[PDB]
Amino acid sequence: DVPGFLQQSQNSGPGQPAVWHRLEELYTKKLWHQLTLQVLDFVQDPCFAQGDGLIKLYENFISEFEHRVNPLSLVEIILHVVRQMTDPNVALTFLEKTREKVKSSDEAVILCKTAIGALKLNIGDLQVTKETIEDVEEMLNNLPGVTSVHSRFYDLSSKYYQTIGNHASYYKDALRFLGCVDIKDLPVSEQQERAFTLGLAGLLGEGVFNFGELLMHPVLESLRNTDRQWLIDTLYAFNSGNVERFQTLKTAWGQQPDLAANEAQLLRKIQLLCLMEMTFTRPANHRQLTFEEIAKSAKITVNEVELLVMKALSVGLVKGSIDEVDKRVHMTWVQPRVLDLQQIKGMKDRLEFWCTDVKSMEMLVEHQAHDILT
Amino acid sequence: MVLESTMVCVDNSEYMRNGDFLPTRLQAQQDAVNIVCHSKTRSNPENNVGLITLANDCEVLTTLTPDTGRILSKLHTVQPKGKITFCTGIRVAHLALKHRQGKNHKMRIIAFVGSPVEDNEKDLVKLAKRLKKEKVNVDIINFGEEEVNTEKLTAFVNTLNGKDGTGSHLVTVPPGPSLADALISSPILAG
Amino acid sequence: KIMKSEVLRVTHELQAMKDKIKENSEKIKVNKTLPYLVSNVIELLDVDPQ
Amino acid sequence: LHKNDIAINELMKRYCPNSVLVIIDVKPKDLGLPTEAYISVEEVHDDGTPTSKTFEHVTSEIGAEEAEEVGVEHLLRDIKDTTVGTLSQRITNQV
Repeated sequence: DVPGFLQQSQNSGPGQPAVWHRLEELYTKKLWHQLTLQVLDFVQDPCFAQGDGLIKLYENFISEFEHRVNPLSLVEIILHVVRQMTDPNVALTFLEKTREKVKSSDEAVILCKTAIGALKLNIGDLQVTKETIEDVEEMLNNLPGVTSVHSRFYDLSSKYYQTIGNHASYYKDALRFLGCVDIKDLPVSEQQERAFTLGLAGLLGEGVFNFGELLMHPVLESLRNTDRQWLIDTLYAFNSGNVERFQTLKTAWGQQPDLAANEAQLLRKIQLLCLMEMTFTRPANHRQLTFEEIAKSAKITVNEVELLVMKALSVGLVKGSIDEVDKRVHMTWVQPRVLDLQQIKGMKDRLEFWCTDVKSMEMLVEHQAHDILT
Repeated sequence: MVLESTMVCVDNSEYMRNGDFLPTRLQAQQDAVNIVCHSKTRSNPENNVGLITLANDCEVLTTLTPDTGRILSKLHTVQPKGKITFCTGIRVAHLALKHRQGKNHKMRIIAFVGSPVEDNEKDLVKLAKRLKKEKVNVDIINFGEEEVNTEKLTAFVNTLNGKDGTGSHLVTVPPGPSLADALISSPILAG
Repeated sequence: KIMKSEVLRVTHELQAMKDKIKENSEKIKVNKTLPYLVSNVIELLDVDPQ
Repeated sequence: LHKNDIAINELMKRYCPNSVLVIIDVKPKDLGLPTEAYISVEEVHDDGTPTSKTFEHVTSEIGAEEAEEVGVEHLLRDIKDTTVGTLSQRITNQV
C-alpha cells in the first residue's frame, strides 16, 4: 500500500500540503519516529476536522503494524478519533483492539484503562467506571511516579466530581493536582475555571478542617491575582480566622446554587477555627479560658456551647477535657496546619530561652560539680 | 601481545529499530561486539571488555573481564528506554578506567551512537579537552543520522584527537543496506 | 516472533544455573564422604506452634 | 546525603531487596550516635509532590552478642562497666 499511498497523500486541501511535504518526505525516508512526531504535529495543529478521517485510519493502521513507536501516541490519536466521531459503540472495539494489539513491553494498561474508563464516565454508567478507576489507581503504585498518567487520573476524578456523590475525593486528588503542576504552559484562561471550581470544591470539601494547604502554595495565590478578589478575600478570611460575620455572610449568600443546604455545615466547620486559633493564640499565661469568648466570637447562646464543644470533641481535632465547676474552657493539643509567623518569632524566643536556660543549668551544676567530683 | 582495555557503549534508544536501515541493527552491532571481542580474544585473550549503555541512568552491565561467556548473555535484555546521554556516558567509563585490574593495559573506549547529540559545542570542547587532557584513545562510531553526519563533530574529533602519529581514527558510516561489520572493520582499530 | 525472543535470556539463566551448581553440588562429595559412626533414629513428630 | 544516593541505592533496590542506609562521620568528633538506619521506602506526600525515595530514620543500637564485648573490653582496659552507684551516675548527671 506504500505505492498506493502517494495518490491520496499528495492530493489534499489548500494548506495541508504544508505538512504533507515533510510528511511524505519522512514517509519515504521510513523514519517511524520522525513520522510519529509529524503525526503529533498534525494532530496538535487546529485542523478543520473535515478531511482528516482518512489520515486517522491510515495512520491508525500504520501505527498498528509498525510495532516500533510507543503506542501512547496511538492512544492520543485514537482519543482524537473518538473525539471527532463521537461514536461510543465502536470505541470499545477500538480500545479493546489496542489492548489486544499492544504486547507486554511497557505498562500502558494504566492509560488504556484510563481511556476506557474516561470514555465510559458519561451518563451511560457510573458505578463500574468508579470500580475500574479504583482498579486504575490500584494497579501500578511502583516507582514510575511521573504523575502525568495520574494527572489524567485527576481528570477522571473531575468527571467523577461531576457527581455530587463524593466531594472529598476530589480534594484529596486536588492536592496531588496542586503538587504535580510543573509550569504555566497550559492555558490560564482554563486556569480561571480550574481555580474557580478548585476553590469552590475546596470550600465544599467536608473531609478537611483547615484550608491553609490550598492557599499556602504560591501557584494558586499567584494564579488568582488576575481573577476578581471576591474569592481570595473570603479564602484569606476562612484561612486566617473569621472574627466578623458580615463578610462571611455576604459571601455565604453570594454563591446561590448548592450553598443553601451546605451553609449550615460550613458554619459547623468554621465554628472550630475560632477554637483552634483562640487556643493556639495564647500558648502560656493562664491558658484556661471561659465560654464568653466562644459565645462572643460565634454569636451563639450559652445553651449551645455544650453542643459546640461536644462537636469539637466529636470531630477529633481537639482532646480538651475541662474539670470545671463554673463554666470554663480548657483546651489541649491542637494543630495550626496553615502558618503562624508570630509563633515562629515566639518560637525563636522561647526556644532560645529554653536553650540558654539548659546551658545556664549545665554551666552552673557542671561548674562546681566538675571541680568537686570530676 | 597487545595489553589494553576495551570499553563499548551501545545505544538503547528506539532509534535503532527503524525499518529504513537494517532490520533491527542492534543485533548487527551486537555481532560487531562479538567479532571485535573474539578478535581481540584471538589476538590477546587477557584483554578485559566492559559493557554499558548511554541511557539517562547508566548501569554497568558487565565488569571489565576477559570472560565473554557471560557477556554473550548480558548482551540481551537491552531494556530499550531513554534516548541519549553523553556527559555521564563519557564520565561513566573514562573515569572508571582506573578500576581495571591490570595497570599495564592501555586506555581504549569506543561508543555506538545511534541518536543525535543533545550537548552544545561548549560541552563538546570541554569533554574533548578533558579526554585529550587525560590522553585516552577515543573511537567515535556514529550509527544512523537525522541531520548532516559531521558538522561540529568534525572539529570535535580534530580537537579531541591528539598524538597525530598512529593516533585515534574516526569511523563515519554512510547509509546503505550492507552490514556494518565489514564497514567498521576497515580501520586499524579492528585487528 | 519478537515476543518469543526473551526465551533466550531464560535459557541463558538456566544454563548458568547448571554451570553454577557444580560447586555447591561438588561439595556434597567432601561433606557427605563417610559417616564415621552409626546412630539409631526414632521418629517423633513435633509441633512448632513457615 | 547527596542526590546521587538514590541512584546508588537504586541498584541494590533492583538487584537486592529493600536496602537500609547508614550515614556516619569520617571523624569521630560527633558526640551523638554515629549510626542512623535510614530505610529506603517510598512514601505518599500530602502536598502533592510526586512519589520519591524517602529515608526515614529507624532507631539503632550498638550491641555485641558473645565475643566482641570481651575483645573490646580487653583491648580498651579503660572503659568501665555499668557500676551502679556514685561515679557512673554522677558522670551522666554532669555531662
